[PDB]
Amino acid sequence: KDTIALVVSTLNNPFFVSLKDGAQKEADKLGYNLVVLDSQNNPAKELANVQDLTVRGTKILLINPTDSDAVDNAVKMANQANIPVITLDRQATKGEVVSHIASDNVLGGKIAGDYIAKKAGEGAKVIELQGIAGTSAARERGEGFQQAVAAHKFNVLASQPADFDRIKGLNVMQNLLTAHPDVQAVFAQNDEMALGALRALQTAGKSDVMVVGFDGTPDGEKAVNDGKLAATIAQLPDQIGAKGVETADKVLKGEKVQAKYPVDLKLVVKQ
Ligand SMILES: O[C@@H]1[C@H](O)[C@H](O)CO[C@H]1O
Repeated sequence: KDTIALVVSTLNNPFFVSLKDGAQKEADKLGYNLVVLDSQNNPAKELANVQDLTVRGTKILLINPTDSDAVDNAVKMANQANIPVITLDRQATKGEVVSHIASDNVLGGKIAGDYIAKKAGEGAKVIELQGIAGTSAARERGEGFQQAVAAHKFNVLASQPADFDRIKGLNVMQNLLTAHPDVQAVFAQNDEMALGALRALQTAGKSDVMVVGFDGTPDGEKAVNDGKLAATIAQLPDQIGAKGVETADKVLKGEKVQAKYPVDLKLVVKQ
């Protein structure tokens, strides 16, 4: 059994657990051995993970960068060891990558901003909780969101990173609420931060604020159905992991693949 390795940015996020299960289920199906390594949002740890795999008989490296610019060293190391690299969910700015599989994050941010304008109205006062700064996902969602801003003349009271983390998303929202109690809507770049923000508005008695997340995880989807979360942009993590293993199979077979494989997004609301 050829071994395929999956280096995921973190496992302390439901989105990445689903991504891992999708890859795992497809690996079982195609008869591969899947090794899963966790970088814990640490580029130094990612590098150590990749260096350890290049001598384990790893045939293909599926990688979710902790940082789109910093991952280039790990990619170049996989290149040196003649191990083809496929990026999942986030890009590698440089380094030789056979294929990239991800959602259209620029579209995702605009759609998020457009839904806010539809509910909170044009010229609405918003706060944006951003993801991990150096990743392509956060960067692109912000750009897409900046398009809805200009178009809907939104007044952005504040925009700040909460690192795709639920607890950080809670503390950052907590701190911003004290300074900006007039907030009407919040765009949270993932469901974890969106759920943290919700808890902050809860602790503050500020139930009037409209929160839009991203991912459509089990928790994110439930909060929308319970009426707490206004909407989330559903991604298909399991299919990104599966498509990644599927593509790793073709490369090993000698079949050429596309340099990019998009995955569908879907606005999620109650009913
Ligand atoms: O797309 C992924 C998911 O949104 C995850 O929740 C955080 O990292 C992003 O890159």
